[PDB]
Amino acid sequence: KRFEVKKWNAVALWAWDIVVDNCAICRNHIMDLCIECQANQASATSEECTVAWGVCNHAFHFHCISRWLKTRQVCPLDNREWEFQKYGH
Amino acid sequence: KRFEVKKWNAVALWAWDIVVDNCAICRNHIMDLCIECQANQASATSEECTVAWGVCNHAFHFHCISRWLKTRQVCPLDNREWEFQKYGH
Amino acid sequence: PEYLSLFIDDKLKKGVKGLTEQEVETILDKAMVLFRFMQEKDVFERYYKQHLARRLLTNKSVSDDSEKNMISKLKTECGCQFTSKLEGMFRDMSISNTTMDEFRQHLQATGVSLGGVDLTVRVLTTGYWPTQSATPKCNIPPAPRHAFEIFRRF
Amino acid sequence: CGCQFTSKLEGMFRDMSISNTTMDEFRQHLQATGVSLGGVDLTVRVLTTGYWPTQSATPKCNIPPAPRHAFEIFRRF
Ligand SMILES: [Zn+2]
Ligand SMILES: [Zn+2]
Ligand SMILES: [Zn+2]
Ligand SMILES: [Zn+2]
Ligand SMILES: [Zn+2]
Ligand SMILES: [Zn+2]
Repeated sequence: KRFEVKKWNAVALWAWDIVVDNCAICRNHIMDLCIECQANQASATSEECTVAWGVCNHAFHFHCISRWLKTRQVCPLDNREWEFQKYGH
Repeated sequence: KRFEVKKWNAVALWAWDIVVDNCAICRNHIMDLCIECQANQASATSEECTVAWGVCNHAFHFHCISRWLKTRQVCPLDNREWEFQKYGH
Repeated sequence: PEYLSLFIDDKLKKGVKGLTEQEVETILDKAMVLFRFMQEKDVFERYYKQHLARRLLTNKSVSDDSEKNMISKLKTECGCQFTSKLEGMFRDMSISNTTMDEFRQHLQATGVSLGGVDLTVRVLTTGYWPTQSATPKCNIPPAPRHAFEIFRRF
Repeated sequence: CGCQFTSKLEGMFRDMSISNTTMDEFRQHLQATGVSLGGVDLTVRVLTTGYWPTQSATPKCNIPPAPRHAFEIFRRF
């Protein structure tokens, strides 16, 4: 051949079993609102109902784990202190 | 063919990024005097202004790192204790 | 703040401007003093993190010693908050290089096909490094494709 | 002599250890490649400049093609 690849420097991103189809706290989805918001509008009045990403690569609705912080303080699928490293998908 | 090579016992020598063109302590060269000597003669009066080699395969002017030993004690391009394994190029 | 971040990235990518540490220390002190009388620190931190991603996901040997000085200056200027995210990103870089060592050990084990020649694969976490857009997709080299598939299997 | 020149000898032994480790590492990925018929039997030693003095002036001349390929593969690794 005329051109051949010797080295590769790909970067691999990983995500845990967040179950994009069932929120691990509310069991609706990784998007499309939550149990306490339901309808899309539901008198939104600004604020937000996006996805929250932790330091453990877990994703839930911001509302779900914001409320869950009052019940416990360690991400339910593990035993790690939950951070708020990202907001939205 | 009549003679074919089966085994080889080459020895490979390695050197770190000493930057032969730009001294890491005085941005001059790996030779050709230093910042505090400048001119070739500069009242040499014997002594020496050769290259100093450490145990970490780093090379600087002897004057540069001899003075630098008073500022710090770990080779700036790494965190290793600097030795004086060789003198001159 | 974006221009300040670009300036600090230009000063950090290479020590061409002043090989000795003295002038580097003085210019960094002047830069942080200038940043002290500045508002809108959120955009500054965001662009600093973007510059960190650009300089760590490219050719290394940037300084391999000034990162500690940068994090110390950040910890004494902003404090454990925005600088904590950069500490986490450095921990994630350590994770990636250890996983690269593990993949090299795996290639030494198998060592049978040409799928993984010098597969320098970096493993990062979603939270630290933002998505470029939506993870693009297209045809990739097949020997390295099977290498990536075996890395994924690991 | 005491802990003085013997320290240099210990450093030389450490360099020997480094050289053989870099040899087993080089080989591991040469077996993984196997491209050209130049790496049939290779024993490459990796040494540090400080421990072992340069012979005269680092001599250079054209290398036989099979050692050429072996050296190219080792340098790429
Ligand atoms: Zn939910
Ligand atoms: Zn909601
Ligand atoms: Zn978690
Ligand atoms: Zn110098
Ligand atoms: Zn001098
Ligand atoms: Zn050094």
